[PDB]
Amino acid sequence: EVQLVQSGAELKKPGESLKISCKASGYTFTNYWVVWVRQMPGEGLEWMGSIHPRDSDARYSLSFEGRVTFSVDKSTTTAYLQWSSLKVSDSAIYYCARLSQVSGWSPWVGPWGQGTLVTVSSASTKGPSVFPLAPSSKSTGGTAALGCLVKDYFPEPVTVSWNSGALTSGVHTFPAVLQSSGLYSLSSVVTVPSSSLGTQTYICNVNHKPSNTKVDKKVEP
Amino acid sequence: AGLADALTAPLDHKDKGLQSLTLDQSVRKNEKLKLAAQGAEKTYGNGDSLNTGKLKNDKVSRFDFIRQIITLESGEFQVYKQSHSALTAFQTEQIQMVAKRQFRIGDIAGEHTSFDKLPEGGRATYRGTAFGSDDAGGKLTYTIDFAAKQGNGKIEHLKSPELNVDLAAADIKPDGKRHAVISGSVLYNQAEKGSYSLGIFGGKAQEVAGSAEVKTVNGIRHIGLAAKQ
Amino acid sequence: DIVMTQSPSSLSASVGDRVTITCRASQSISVSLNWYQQKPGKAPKVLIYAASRLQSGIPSRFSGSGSGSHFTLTISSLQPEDFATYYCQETYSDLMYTFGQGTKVEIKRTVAAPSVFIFPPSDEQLKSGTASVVCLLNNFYPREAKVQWKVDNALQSGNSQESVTEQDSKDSTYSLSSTLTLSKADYEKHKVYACEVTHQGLSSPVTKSFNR
Ligand SMILES: [Cl-]
Repeated sequence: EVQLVQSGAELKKPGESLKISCKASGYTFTNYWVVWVRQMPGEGLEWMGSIHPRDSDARYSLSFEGRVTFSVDKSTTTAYLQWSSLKVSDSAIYYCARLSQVSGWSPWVGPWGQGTLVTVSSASTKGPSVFPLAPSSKSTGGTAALGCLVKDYFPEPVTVSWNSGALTSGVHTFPAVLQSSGLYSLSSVVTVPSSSLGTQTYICNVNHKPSNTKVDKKVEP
Repeated sequence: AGLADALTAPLDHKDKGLQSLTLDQSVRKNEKLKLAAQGAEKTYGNGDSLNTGKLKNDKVSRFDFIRQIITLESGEFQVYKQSHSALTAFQTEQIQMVAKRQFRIGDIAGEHTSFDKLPEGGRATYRGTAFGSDDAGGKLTYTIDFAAKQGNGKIEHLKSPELNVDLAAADIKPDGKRHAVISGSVLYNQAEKGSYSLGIFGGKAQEVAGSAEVKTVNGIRHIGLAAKQ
Repeated sequence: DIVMTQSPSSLSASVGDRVTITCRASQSISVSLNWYQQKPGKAPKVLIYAASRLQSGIPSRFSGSGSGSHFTLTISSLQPEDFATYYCQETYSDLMYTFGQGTKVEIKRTVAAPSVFIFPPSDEQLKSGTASVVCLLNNFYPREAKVQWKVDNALQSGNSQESVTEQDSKDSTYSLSSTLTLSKADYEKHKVYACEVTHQGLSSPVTKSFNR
């Protein structure tokens, strides 16, 4: 299959430089434009520009023309986006994607990389603590709620899965909230049949790449 | 690359064909064409033959050129070579001298397949190159159904996406010399954006070669076409 | 340089409704226009290209029309899974394929009361010196809900934070967590910890609480 796999989430101080990468595979690297798209959380897609791996023809939109540099490594079929001097306002998600086309028709963007979250701030990274949100003992033949509190981390993001991905139905992982301390916190919860509490194992899998923190918490009654 | 060889060595039947191309469109009767590459240089020569035998097949070979009548034009001279066909193109850099860029196909030559000796049935798939100004990376695919005496195809992966057009279904026909030729429309988003013309080459129709004129937002763009099998 | 603008920027419609999003260009772009769908936490996915060409794998309830400077995305029967924001994009120019600002599509459904749960602080967290009390409102509609915290009937203020999920792709509901944050010492000084929920789906307010 065609894949575009971007490097992990990043934390840098304002004024620092940063190179993020986009590994293309499953197709001929030099037959397709590589495209870069910025997206502020909760906002729209922004076309930053593109580069053609065949001869490294790079194009920049007026808003990014001097601040970023596109490059490519053909031997590793990897595209690169590089800032020389970051600003807080550069905090956002950045996508690479292939420019696809059926002959005889206007092109489109896709497949896409999974995106890279870039956080620009002087604050240092901190891994989360993970606490059980244990199911009530006075649970209703009805439904029961349980979850995990993922508390005090920086920067975003954290991922949460349950039972290594086997449990998706009824899962709610809330958007992180910035606490007054300046650290992030978030809960992930799931509602399950209360009859399964005694007999079914529930494990939240927490991952905070930026701090290399990975936790698997078994949540019990 | 053997570019210098092509400029200094005589024709040698042991070389991989197409062994020779007769320059005609590339240099009018009253003009001279000088080609330079890899330290060598040779002047042509309307009717003179270019030693394509020394060049690599299925690649664009490139020379510096000057066209004289007094210099009229200079730039890069491109040659794309197949076994039974070959074509030339001029990337103009200088005209009367001032800087000016233009792209143009020159000769399309080789062993024309007779329209009257085509295979009687079966389908053939041709795969090769589409090359335009500053871009020899295009992939051409073309299919001829010989029972139906029809062909169609597509251009892919040129950097300029509106050149990656559909080469619409077209009839095989005889030209004045009974050569098998195909002239059709170029389609983009189902609109006609120009035209293409292909000649069939080789005794067993092993190849197609020709060109396309494609209308773009920024003007007409000329493309060289060549594919095989 | 070519500017694309969508309308509306936000819309809400019932399942099975006909939904229409319009896209406009600052200049004629013929039919070189794409439509993308983007769901929460995922990259966008192309739905249509060349203004009306349905990508394979995409349901036929999606269709695109128009040309020149005016284009339309139509969803013939809005489905729950169609919650997303939708983008147009011109692919007319010499690369530089700019997007519309996006249109968020939400589902209108009947009011649904939340089911409520309260979670006391774990012993583990208490060890580290802080107490987080979590109250969950599960699968309700509309999004508007009111949570108030009481400790020994003392109304809390200024010490809780709320978070809401995006609309669910199956039942089109929302969920909300309210986290009351207290020092360990303050937490150990009180007995009755209560979460009181007010929501249109509830005829009268619902309270969940515990002792410790
Ligand atoms: Cl944009």
